[PDB]
Amino acid sequence: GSHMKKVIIAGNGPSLKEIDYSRLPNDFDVFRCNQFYFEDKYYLGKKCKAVFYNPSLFFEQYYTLKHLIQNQEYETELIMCSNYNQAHLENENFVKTFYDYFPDAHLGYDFFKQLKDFNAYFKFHEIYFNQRITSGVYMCAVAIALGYKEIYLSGIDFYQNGSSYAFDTKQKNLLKLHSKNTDIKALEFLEKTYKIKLYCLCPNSLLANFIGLAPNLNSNFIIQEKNNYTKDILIPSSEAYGKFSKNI
Amino acid sequence: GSHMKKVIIAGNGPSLKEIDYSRLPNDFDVFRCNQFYFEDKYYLGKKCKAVFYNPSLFFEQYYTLKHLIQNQEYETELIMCSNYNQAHLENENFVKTFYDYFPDAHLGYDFFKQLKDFNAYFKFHEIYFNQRITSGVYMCAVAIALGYKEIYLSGIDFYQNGSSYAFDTKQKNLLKLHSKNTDIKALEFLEKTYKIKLYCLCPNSLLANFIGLAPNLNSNFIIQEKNNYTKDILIPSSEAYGKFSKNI
Amino acid sequence: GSHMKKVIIAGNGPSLKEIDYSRLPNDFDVFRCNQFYFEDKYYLGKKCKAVFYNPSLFFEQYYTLKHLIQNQEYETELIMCSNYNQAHLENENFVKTFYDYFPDAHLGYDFFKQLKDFNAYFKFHEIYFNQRITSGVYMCAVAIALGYKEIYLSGIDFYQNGSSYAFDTKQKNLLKLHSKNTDIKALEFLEKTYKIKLYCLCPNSLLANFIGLAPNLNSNFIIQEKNNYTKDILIPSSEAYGKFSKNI
Amino acid sequence: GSHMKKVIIAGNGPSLKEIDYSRLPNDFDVFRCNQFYFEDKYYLGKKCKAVFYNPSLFFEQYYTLKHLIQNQEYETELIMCSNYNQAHLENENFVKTFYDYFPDAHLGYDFFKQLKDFNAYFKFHEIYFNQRITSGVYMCAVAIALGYKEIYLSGIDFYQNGSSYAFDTKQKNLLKLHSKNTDIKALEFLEKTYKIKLYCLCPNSLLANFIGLAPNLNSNFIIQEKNNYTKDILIPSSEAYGKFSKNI
Ligand SMILES: Nc1ccn([C@@H]2O[C@H](COP(=O)(O)O)[C@@H](O)[C@H]2O)c(=O)n1
Ligand SMILES: Nc1ccn([C@@H]2O[C@H](COP(=O)(O)O)[C@@H](O)[C@H]2O)c(=O)n1
Ligand SMILES: Nc1ccn([C@@H]2O[C@H](COP(=O)(O)O)[C@@H](O)[C@H]2O)c(=O)n1
Ligand SMILES: Nc1ccn([C@@H]2O[C@H](COP(=O)(O)O)[C@@H](O)[C@H]2O)c(=O)n1
Repeated sequence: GSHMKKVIIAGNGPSLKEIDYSRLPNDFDVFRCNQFYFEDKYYLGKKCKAVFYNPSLFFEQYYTLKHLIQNQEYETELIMCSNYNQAHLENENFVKTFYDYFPDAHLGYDFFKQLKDFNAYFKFHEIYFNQRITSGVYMCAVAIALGYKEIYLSGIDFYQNGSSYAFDTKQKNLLKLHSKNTDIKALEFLEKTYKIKLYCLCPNSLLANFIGLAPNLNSNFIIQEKNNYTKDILIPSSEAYGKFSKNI
Repeated sequence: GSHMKKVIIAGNGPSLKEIDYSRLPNDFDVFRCNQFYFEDKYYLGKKCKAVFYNPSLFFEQYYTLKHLIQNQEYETELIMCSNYNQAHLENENFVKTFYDYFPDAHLGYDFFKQLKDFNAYFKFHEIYFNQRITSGVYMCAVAIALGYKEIYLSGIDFYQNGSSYAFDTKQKNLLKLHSKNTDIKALEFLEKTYKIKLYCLCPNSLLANFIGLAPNLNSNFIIQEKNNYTKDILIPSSEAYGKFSKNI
Repeated sequence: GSHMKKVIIAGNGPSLKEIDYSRLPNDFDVFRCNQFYFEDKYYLGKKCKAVFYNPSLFFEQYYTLKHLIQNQEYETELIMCSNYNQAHLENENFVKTFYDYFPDAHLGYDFFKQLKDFNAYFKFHEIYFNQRITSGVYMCAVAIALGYKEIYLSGIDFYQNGSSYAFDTKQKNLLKLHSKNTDIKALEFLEKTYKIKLYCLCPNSLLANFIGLAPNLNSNFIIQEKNNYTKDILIPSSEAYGKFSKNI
Repeated sequence: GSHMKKVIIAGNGPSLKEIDYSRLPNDFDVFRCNQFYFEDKYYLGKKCKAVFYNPSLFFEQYYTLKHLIQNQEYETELIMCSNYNQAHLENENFVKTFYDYFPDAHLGYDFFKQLKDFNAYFKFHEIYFNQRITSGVYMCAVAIALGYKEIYLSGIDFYQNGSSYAFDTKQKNLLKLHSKNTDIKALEFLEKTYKIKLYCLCPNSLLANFIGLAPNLNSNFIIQEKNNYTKDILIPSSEAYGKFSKNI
């Protein structure tokens, strides 16, 4: 973790490409999720403090991350599975044996559950109203559970249709295998309940209509272009799948 | 919890409406259970320290409590499920995943089990003689496990038939989905075993024939009337039920 | 428990009636097992520090003990189930939910397992050679795990046939529902491994041929006769059995 | 364990018979595995700090070890099962009840899992690439988890075919019931990650081409010949198997 430190939570919405870099803090940790590596440029750098993946694609994402790391495209300290310990959302065996199949990773819920009131908030809305927070918000909850007090948001656009993501997701392998109000109310609850501060790094995003923009500390960050980079998720061998079958 | 503090345990018997308010302590926490919100007046106020619900109706009660809270009809700090960890009394999956479905609530048994001798007392009578204590007594056991030493009882009438409850329970949704000696001996065991004091707030009740009445400290409590209040339990969506199905 | 204190472990062999009372320590705790209450006299008094029962009859024994206690025939501080956590010896569900059905009792194995080497000794002989220690020895292992250093043995005769027990076991309800060397080697292992001392209180028993007799401290113990005492195990209601069915 | 102390990890490759005894440290603990007792001479002495056995043959190996100990052929302090907590590699029931069937033994994984990064390294290669480390490397990981900092390797030849083992394995009972690069990279990872030192005791082995030879401290070790020794694994009774059946 990194209590006291600043963290940038990045969703993969089109606003990820519209970061106002003059509002970027001088120092920060970076939380990325799902298909972040699909980005055509290092919008937030090669170093991540943590990467999050849904349980449904964790097996393949973990495999892909190791390739990303080995190829020196990205680095990360923590690897998180964004689970909730809910029968209708995750394979039960997957969760129970998680640390034995992915020893250097964590069950996101182990941190998420430390925020008892938000866990209740999420569970009540998901279970009774079919209202679920997105990965962007999940990461904010984990960031808070880890000790962060200043969270800078980017790439959270609430699926505006105009543009689905900050990159082309029409990838062969990936293809083979929520609302604005739900997320906003959740972030509000998080800010007011645990007394942390949320900042927005993208002035053109819808998020900017609800949370204040980060100050203009102005940093000299450099955005590096990517070349011959990995832009599709990798598929493990049939043998591998056979070994992980029990965890579906 | 609230060790040292005073607590009023309220059953929903007809004596709930016959509280001798001059015997009400100047300060206290309030424990309510099941259909308490059906009351036509705030006999013990809007603020509860804890509310208890049987496992069989917890799914719907939790849903209803959130509505009660959102509508500002009641407030509570703790939400308790009055379970016993008994196969013939509760769905096993319900208990095992309880904290993951209701994060801000507690399994009453986690406190009840701290009183090893009373747990034994209850288990022996329930299992071998089919003699079960009511919710009123269960709450007394939890109150003691939480540190309370002075317990004031109300709404405990041992089902006198003359009047079943302190309100009309002939509610549409509710309809859709023990003995005097058993409770009295249990309360006696509780008082003599953990050295706490039990007081009765209703002089016209049968309970008053067994436990002493609370002193006449005389307080200036105000009983507020209710209007357009929630007086029936709410039923969650079929979608919600589908998600909670495994916990029956 | 009672570390430093002296304990008398009583099997139910015929030597229970041939205790040399002049060798009885001035002060002691008493461990009894199974059908001890069948005795026609209080050979070791009415007060027991602990009573042990096999898992196969625990449901009925617990029921019977409560009757013995209520009727003031015996008193006990601890109630132990002599289990081993072995699939072929005990119902698995029985062990897993034990503390929820019998809150004031203990799983003997929770103490037995603290003696890692003896647990290994027992397991190896039971599993691979079908050589099992009797309840008398099991109790010695639990006594040691509890802190006792001086153990006095009685009623351990290794089933000499001449007389099976110190009382008539031809009881209606009971009827309805190992070797010398195995026990002796186990006691030797216990004495030499945990550095405790074993004494024999019955000079006419076979046990006296292997372990030294307790010194003649000479006490003024009084053996009280029993009258209209409980001399058969009690059978719980069909309703009770229905509730405990899952634990067979 | 034995932090600070030196340990000799012995595989059973043909190099076990080609130890350069002048490079043997003056004092050390010894880790042996599987069919080590098949050796025709005490190449590393009769005293072992620990012996390791795969879960598939643990039932029979444990039985055999007890015979080896009883017959005074070997002595050991620890008995380890080299497991990984992987469904496709071990019987799940075997692992869950392990400490109840073999109280004086340990699940190797309980120590192996303390090295989170190596556990991840092993799991990733095994699961996704079908690349598994041998027992020799597993023991190195356990040695490190136990506090050892200087590890001397012997009997690790990476199955050169020329000679499969340092002894004849064509044994009746045994018969009835990986790569160089995988092991070497794993040992490298271990050395560089936990900052320990690896030494090779066999100059003629392939291992000597990758890790440095131990210094010539020169000791006066004596290699004792064996006579009428146990050279085949023992088979437990059908009764025993019947009791351990659930753990396959
Ligand atoms: N148009 C978009 C697309 C992504 N996002 C967010 O970015 C995350 C993107 O990854 P996913 O769409 O794979 O979940 C979402 O969890 C959410 O927080 C957004 O807010 N608006
Ligand atoms: N007539 C009545 C009705 C309720 N009660 C008590 O009030 C509680 C009421 O809720 P229930 O009847 O829903 O359990 C009981 O658990 C018991 O303690 C009573 O003692 N006499
Ligand atoms: N003849 C007898 C009978 C009982 N005993 C012992 O007394 C205990 C008696 O209870 P059970 O026969 O019910 O097990 C045995 O576990 C054993 O220690 C004995 O050693 N010789
Ligand atoms: N030829 C051989 C044979 C054994 N070995 C090693 O010795 C161990 C031997 O026991 P197993 O072949 O039974 O596993 C292997 O786990 C491995 O570390 C080796 O490296 N080369």
